[PDB]
Amino acid sequence: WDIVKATQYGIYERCRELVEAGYDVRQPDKENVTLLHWAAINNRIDLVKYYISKGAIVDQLGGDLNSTPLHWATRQGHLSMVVQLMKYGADPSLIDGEGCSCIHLAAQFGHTSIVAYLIAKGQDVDMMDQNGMTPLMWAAYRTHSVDPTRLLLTFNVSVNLGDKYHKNTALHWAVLAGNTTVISLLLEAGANVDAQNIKGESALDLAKQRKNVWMINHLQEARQAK
Amino acid sequence: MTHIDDYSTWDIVKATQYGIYERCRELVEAGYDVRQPDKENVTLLHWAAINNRIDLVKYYISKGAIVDQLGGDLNSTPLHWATRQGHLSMVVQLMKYGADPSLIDGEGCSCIHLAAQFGHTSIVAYLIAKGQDVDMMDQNGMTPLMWAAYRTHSVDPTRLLLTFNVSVNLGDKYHKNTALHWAVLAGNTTVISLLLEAGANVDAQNIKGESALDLAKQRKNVWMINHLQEAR
Amino acid sequence: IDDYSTWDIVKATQYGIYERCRELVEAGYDVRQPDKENVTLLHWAAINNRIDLVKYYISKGAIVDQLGGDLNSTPLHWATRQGHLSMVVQLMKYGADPSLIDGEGCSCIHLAAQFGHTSIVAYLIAKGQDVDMMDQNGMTPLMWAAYRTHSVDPTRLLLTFNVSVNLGDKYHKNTALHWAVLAGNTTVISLLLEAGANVDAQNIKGESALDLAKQRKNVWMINHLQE
Amino acid sequence: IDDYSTWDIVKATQYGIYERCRELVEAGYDVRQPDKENVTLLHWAAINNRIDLVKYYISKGAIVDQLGGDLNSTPLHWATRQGHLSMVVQLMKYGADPSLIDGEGCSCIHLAAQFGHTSIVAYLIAKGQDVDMMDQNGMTPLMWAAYRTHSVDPTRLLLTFNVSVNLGDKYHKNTALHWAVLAGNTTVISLLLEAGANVDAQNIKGESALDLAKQRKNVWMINHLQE
Amino acid sequence: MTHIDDYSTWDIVKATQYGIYERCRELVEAGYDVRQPDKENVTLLHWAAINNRIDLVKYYISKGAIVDQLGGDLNSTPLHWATRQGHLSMVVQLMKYGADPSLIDGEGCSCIHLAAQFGHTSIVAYLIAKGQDVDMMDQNGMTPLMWAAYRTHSVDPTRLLLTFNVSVNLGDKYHKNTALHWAVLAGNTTVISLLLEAGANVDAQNIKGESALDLAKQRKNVWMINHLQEAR
Amino acid sequence: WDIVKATQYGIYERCRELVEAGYDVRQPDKENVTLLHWAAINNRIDLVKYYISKGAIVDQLGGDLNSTPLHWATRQGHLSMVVQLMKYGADPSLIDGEGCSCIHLAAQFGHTSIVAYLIAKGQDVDMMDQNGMTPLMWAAYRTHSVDPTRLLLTFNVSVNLGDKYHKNTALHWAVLAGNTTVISLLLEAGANVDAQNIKGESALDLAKQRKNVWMINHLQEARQAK
Repeated sequence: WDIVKATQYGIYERCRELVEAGYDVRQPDKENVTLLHWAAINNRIDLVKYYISKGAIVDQLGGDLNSTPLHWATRQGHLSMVVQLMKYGADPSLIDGEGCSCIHLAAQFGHTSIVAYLIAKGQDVDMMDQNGMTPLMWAAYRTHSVDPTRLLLTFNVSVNLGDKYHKNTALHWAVLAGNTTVISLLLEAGANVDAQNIKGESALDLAKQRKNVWMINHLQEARQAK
Repeated sequence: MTHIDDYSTWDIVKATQYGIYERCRELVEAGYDVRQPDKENVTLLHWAAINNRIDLVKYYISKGAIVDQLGGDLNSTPLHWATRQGHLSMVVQLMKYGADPSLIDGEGCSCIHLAAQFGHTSIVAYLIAKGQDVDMMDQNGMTPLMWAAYRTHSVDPTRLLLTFNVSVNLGDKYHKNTALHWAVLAGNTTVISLLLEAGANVDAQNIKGESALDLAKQRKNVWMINHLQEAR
Repeated sequence: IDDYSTWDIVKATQYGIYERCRELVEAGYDVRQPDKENVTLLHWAAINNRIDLVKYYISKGAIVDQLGGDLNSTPLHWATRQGHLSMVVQLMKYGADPSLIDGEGCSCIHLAAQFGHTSIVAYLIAKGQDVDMMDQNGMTPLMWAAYRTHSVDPTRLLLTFNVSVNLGDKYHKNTALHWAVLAGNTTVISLLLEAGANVDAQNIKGESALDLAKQRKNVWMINHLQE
Repeated sequence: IDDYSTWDIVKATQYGIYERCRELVEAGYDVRQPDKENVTLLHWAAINNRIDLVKYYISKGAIVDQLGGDLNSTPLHWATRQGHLSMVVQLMKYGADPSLIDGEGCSCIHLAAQFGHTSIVAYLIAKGQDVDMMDQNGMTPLMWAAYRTHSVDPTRLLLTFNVSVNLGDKYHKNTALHWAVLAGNTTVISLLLEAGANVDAQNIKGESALDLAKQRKNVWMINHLQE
Repeated sequence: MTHIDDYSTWDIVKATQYGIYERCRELVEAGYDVRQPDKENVTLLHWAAINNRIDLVKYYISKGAIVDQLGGDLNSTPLHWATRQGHLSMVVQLMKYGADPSLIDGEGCSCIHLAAQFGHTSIVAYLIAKGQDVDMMDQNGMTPLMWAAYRTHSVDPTRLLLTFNVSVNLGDKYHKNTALHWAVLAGNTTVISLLLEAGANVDAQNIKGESALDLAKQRKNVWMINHLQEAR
Repeated sequence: WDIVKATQYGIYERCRELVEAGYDVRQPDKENVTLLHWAAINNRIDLVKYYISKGAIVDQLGGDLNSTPLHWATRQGHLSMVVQLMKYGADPSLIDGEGCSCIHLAAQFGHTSIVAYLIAKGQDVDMMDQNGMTPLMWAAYRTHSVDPTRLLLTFNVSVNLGDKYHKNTALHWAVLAGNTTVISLLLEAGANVDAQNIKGESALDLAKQRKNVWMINHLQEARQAK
């Protein structure tokens, strides 16, 4: 196959053949994606080492959303690839076309093991992406599961931060997404039920709007406990 | 939060296992010593950890619980239990309180070895990120790679371990069996494939002069015999 | 959460899903019918602070002081234990008798005292309850708090209601001061001493309070009780 | 901290340094003497929950209901505002009259109501205070809570004490429901409605409650009041 | 916590400046709009920030306060005020809430420039650590180094700035005066010494063809004249 | 002077002269201290760059307490030197002879600006040193000032952790040191007044032992608020 397909499919020998034949590892395709992006998103550990040894730019931006290879690996959820790229100096704090850094991508796609690894390596657990969203907010809005929310709360995130543009706290986002699993976790961690967003709505107002009695009762009870 | 059972009759151990915070706090308030282990010598902290009760773990510790208290049949710490069970958040929490993942359980294993043998890949990565030696040899002379090779018939955690800077050809302190030998002995074809690709020396001999190949032949496993043969 | 509109009456009651509870009772569920554990809907409503369900269930014939649970307690006993003041007030406003006794010989004031529910202790006493009222254990509200609450209140409150400090229970015949010591409650010790507690008073076992402090070897105690 | 053994009587009182306070009063400081702000030591002791100093100062001649501060209030008014139940109980146990009025026409129950102090509201009512008692503003405990407390209580509690929901103050002649709306208190609105509040009742200005909801354009309100 | 004054008569602004949490919460509870600015168009958030009232800042934000609301005579944000005053903890807190340090105040300056001109070295370092460009030119055409050279007659923050990868010979967008020129114009001998040691081009001319030396001579400052002369 | 003194006194030209003359920059002195340690502790920025360019080992352990040059700079409180060494790859998490990493050294000596820089660069705010102490505990025990305690609390540290060996929380340590300034900050941040250390003493027990009425009242009041 062509080098791109060989990379995507992980045919090591074939890639090494074309490269030695003269192919430039920095040569992007039509959509401006580099071989390292394809290797990263497909978890081709050996190919990543090889291409980088051949001069591949580790954090080269590419794709319709100007993302780095590590951004792609994080989205796909390849823990081993995240480790590998970071070993070669990939910077997880870099921002992609959607305004997200690796920690936000890990949180919105529920890749709990990657969230843990990134935090253990120094990533700011309260980091706001360019959309004004923190990892906790993304988890509350996108992951209807105990993790990664539980993990993030264990790392002691700021539970009551409101996103930069809508001032929606993680609790606001959980109510808006009908994420009941996360609501309980947030309330137990001290989420402020009366904090108001830019429209003057508290998470409780949102619960009532949604007409969810279980939510209304829990939020009211949390207030009484606060 | 919501009372869905009559806990006024539940004993401390049961309320801990089920995570009934309020009932545990009550019994401790009544005068129960959080350091008092049950018949099996298990502490409330062990029960809370293996059941992933994060809030209770913090409460018990504030009340006097010994963080790395050894207990149970296997003489292990609450962190060892949390690791075996695979509760990443509990591992994170206990380590925050100072629980030491390098401690040895009653079977000679530290946390990284337990995580490896029970295939808890995310915990293996977290522990390494926190400073644990990827090549740490336990008291059985086994490294995490060896444990994965002998007990995890799957791609991970072997692939993750190999991704870090692991020494593929180390032999265990006693038998001098490499990860490759253990894979053969376990009939773990999945890992054998990963090790060979990683450069495992097919001719490495243990103290019996046996190489990984010699063990494959002795087992008469055609699959293994040819794979290693082609590998070399 | 996962569609509470299909939850059984007991669960709907516990979580306060009013309309689901009304719907099921109207459809035929008797509000007096106990569950497997022998607990009535009123018990579950009271402990979960479901004021609305409490009014509704009682209006349906629910027995207010119906005894239930392993400890044979009334819904009020349950509300008192959890520290729900508004519920204690509501139940009582419906004929709930706080003087009743549970499977432990304790009344509401004793329960409110041993669980540190100060606001309830104050309400019950203002409603009539005797500050020195003893349970079937000879224990007084002061003895309980001194023995179970490591904090200024309810103790300090009780002392305000001019309670007799040197009274002793029946069986063991211990003073609030003896219990405080056994519980290692130095906060209470201070309050009792300033209240004129008898540091030499002996229990029905010979122990003279300070004696227990000695047996406990607690430095703080031995010194303050001595002084 | 920085040697409280040298602090003046007012500061020692505020921080509860008992021995320093006793020392200074015995040395000649009159406990009735007000400070620059015209506040007495009893006021400072009450608001800072200094139960011990309260007993001591009163035993020294301190005037219990002495009016002080810009708002001309008594020590009990201060305790009530801060929500110190044990203090309210203690003061009253010394002749403190909760029915007195401060520089705003408010009594203790009105203060406890507007500041959301449920446990105190319950105590005062059980001690005699009239649930419908109106202040020099014609405001009732229900109107205040409905207007100042965005929570189930004290409102829900008051409703339990069978308070008249359709009563209106003097001046403005507003119902607890009108105030609740103006305050944007949807939690209270619900409680009042279920209590049988008059959604059509008009104020001394013509406003018919729902009217204000319309003027407020609040979607939630307009719908629930309508229904 | 301890009531040491009668706050029942204090207005929201005063209680904010003094950090009387309970009294502020009360007034807001009574119906005060936290977004309502005073006569000078200053918001309660500005007052809380410049007075280092961390707890109030969080409370006001939860109540609806606009984090980067511009206000005051100089049309600045609460973060700008906190930066000018030099409250590192408040800068940290506001940035956690999303306050943007790159925003411009009514005098064309961003936070890094304010920190530099008022000599708040710790804040300069924190902002750079958080991603602010050490060479960021404000709307007056001034970099942090230039501001330090023109306004801080001290070793820091110039030494710290020079420690990062700052471009010593950039000229301001309008006058083309380098940090060296500004130091001369300010008679800041302390900084002149630091710049020369750092490699500042003594012959760099501004748009008037004047070099740092030319300005020293025009000022007839013997000290400066000889120092720069010996430097070149 | 000799090269050591020239380094300590910052005589650049003189050091460069001796080095070019043949002196090995890795040559330690009697106490096993390297030229980089002397340059670091004396804030000699230029000399640090120079010695590293000549092969100096950045994190070389030295001195009676086996510390790195960055450890020395942190102790002395040189923010510029901390920045410089970290720029050259110095690892602040390394442990010195006393079991401390840079963040603990920064906290115990009250170097607030360095604590902030280290955290901004990824250091774990709850990091326990080998003595079982966190930065917050060291600040509570050693710094009788608002900072760095206030700063640490802003970064959302775990307020109730007990040290590994004595189980003393930051609040216990503050009481033991008679650090009233810090006590108020900790209580406001939710410090647990009843948490017990290994001897079964709560911070309140310690306050009573100390016979400090101001402390006793504040801790008791905090309990009532909790």
